Amino acid sequence: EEFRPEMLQGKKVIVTGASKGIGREMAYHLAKMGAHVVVTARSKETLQKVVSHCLELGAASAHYIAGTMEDMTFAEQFVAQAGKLMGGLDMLILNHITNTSLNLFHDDIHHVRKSMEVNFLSYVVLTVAALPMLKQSNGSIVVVSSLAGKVAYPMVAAYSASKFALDGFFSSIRKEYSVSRVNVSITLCVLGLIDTETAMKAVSGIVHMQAAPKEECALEIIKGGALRQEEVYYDSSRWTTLLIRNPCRKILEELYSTSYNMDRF
Amino acid sequence: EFRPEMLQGKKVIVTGASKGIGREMAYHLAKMGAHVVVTARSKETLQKVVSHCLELGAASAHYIAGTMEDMTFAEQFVAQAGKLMGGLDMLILNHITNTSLNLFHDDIHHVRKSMEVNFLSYVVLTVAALPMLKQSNGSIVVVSSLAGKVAYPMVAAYSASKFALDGFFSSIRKEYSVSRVNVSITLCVLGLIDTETAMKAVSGIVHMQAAPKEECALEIIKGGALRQEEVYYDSSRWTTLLIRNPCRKILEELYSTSYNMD
Ligand SMILES: NC(=O)c1ccc[n+]([C@@H]2O[C@H](COP(=O)([O-])OP(=O)(O)OC[C@H]3O[C@@H](n4cnc5c(N)ncnc54)[C@H](OP(=O)(O)O)[C@@H]3O)[C@@H](O)[C@H]2O)c1
Ligand SMILES: NC(=O)c1ccc[n+]([C@@H]2O[C@H](COP(=O)([O-])OP(=O)(O)OC[C@H]3O[C@@H](n4cnc5c(N)ncnc54)[C@H](OP(=O)(O)O)[C@@H]3O)[C@@H](O)[C@H]2O)c1
Ligand SMILES: CC(C)(O)c1cccn2c(C3(c4ccc(Cl)cc4)CC3)nnc12
Ligand SMILES: CC(C)(O)c1cccn2c(C3(c4ccc(Cl)cc4)CC3)nnc12
Repeated sequence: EEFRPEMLQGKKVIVTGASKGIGREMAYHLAKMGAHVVVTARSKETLQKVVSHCLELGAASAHYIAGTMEDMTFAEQFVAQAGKLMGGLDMLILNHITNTSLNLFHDDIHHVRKSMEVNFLSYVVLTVAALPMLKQSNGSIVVVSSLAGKVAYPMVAAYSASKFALDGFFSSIRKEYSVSRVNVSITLCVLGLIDTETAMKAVSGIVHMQAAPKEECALEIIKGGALRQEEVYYDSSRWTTLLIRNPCRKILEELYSTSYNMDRF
Repeated sequence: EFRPEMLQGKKVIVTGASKGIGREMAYHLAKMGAHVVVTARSKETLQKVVSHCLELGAASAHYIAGTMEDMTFAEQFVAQAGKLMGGLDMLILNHITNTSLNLFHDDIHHVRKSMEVNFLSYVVLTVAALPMLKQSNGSIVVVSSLAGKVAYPMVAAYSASKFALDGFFSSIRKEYSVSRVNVSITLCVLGLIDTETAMKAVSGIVHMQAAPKEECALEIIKGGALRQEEVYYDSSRWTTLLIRNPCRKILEELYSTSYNMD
């Protein structure tokens, strides 16, 4: 139950949206731990800089494959390519998101659809492609979410929708993996305000709250994934840690788990 | 306290109203003397509902058949329904893409179609209905599931869109509160209902007590009319007890102080 950096030594890990912010910080922590890494985002130049520094930090191997997660064909092929480079896969870290600003919802259906496609559907496409390799290694799926993916906030309607969707989908397949004895863990990471450049610019003059450090955030995600934890909670406030968990949800899920006859599947 | 006279002369849209809970809602609204415009894909099933809704005492009853896979249809339907009624007081979003209980393997088409029909069309229908609802200080009623609050196996794609329904509509409710838009949003969290499609879907997979569709449809309407944020409807006493998240509302209240909305 206690974490050690040696747990990630020689592990074959994918980090999406790893050119900046939390994703890059995760690549850096994995490198130091002596893991095999394959990073992705759209910018080739930004990913080149992460691979170079990953090798310097002591990564067992570091590679990149640039491309958009709007392209479900790219998302699918990226996983077959990344597992080929590493000789398999132990951990899939799903972190990328479509660029989003704090705004009231009026009529931007294109932004609602794009948020669902990039923040949620590509995650499903990446999971389908990664599952054969993860089944073989008894691996981990790590889903980076937000507090806006557990509670309601204004100015993020489309973003909150795609984040809530991740919880619904991945919590459902976790229950399916439990009964169909698929030894692949699913870690949902619920994150508060992080001091990344994009987030700090987004909240500027609108939201006034304490920002947690991105370096530590990235580590707590890796920690939970390695410990095969169902959910990881990371925020500045003490109060969030105290009230974010839903004890009644897990109790309800436990009572229903007895009633679902699936010995036909 | 709910009084059926609250729905008398009200201009109401019911999606997925050819059968199940949707049809039961149309029937309750008819008895209450409301103006109704029902939708689904089957013209014949809709015709039978419109006929019986006029018989029950609806102020008016109309139907517009079409698929909610088509965002152009979803947008135009609202405009057409509003023209038929001379406005809109209540938008009941109830339709879902046909879904069976199955383990997820690779059906991305079903994940995408569930998001499009079960969630995106609801957003498209809301955007089209908001000018009319702003004018009438109306209501949006979002029919969801326990599967939109807690996790269940065999319904991954369906759960995703119901969870998304919560995230989206709970977010715009907070936005409407600050931007003083007097349009209520009712999220209806339902258990197993004795509808034909649901009873066939759970057959031999999961047996538990099924709640009556007639009463279910009424509890949704009551919720919407009382402008309640959330409606909970299930058979089990243990579900009503554990389904609510008191800590979520507390957390939302504490964060509301950290932002400026002017
Ligand atoms: N920072 C916070 O305050 C905060 C709060 C709660 C939750 N989180 C969650 O944490 C995760 C990381 O956020 P972050 O703050 O680290 O973000 P960030 O610094 O803005 O980085 C976004 C990453 O995604 C990439 N990306 C953007 N558009 C993409 C697309 N179309 N396809 C593929 N990749 C794309 C970016 O690079 P390219 O543009 O080069 O592709 C970059 O690697 C997200 O899932 C976010 O929701 C963050
Ligand atoms: N019954 C339950 O056990 C249960 C449990 C939890 C939540 N709920 C929620 O309750 C609501 C109603 O469920 P129900 O059991 O009453 O369902 P139902 O009897 O299966 O009815 C579904 C309705 O939607 C229509 N529909 C289907 N596909 C459509 C499409 N592509 N475009 C437009 N309309 C479409 C159907 O008619 P056509 O085929 O003629 O188009 C029908 O009128 C749903 O939101 C469901 O999630 C039900
Ligand atoms: C990653 C992203 C989208 O750039 C981002 C930026 C800034 C804050 N973010 C948040 C929280 C939040 C805080 C306040 C409000 Cl009103 C809405 C949401 C939960 C902290 N989740 N994601 C983000
Ligand atoms: C509307 C639909 C899709 O036909 C439907 C049918 C039957 C039950 N439904 C449920 C619940 C449930 C119960 C058990 C499991 Cl394993 C999954 C989900 C919450 C009751 N939500 N929607 C439905």
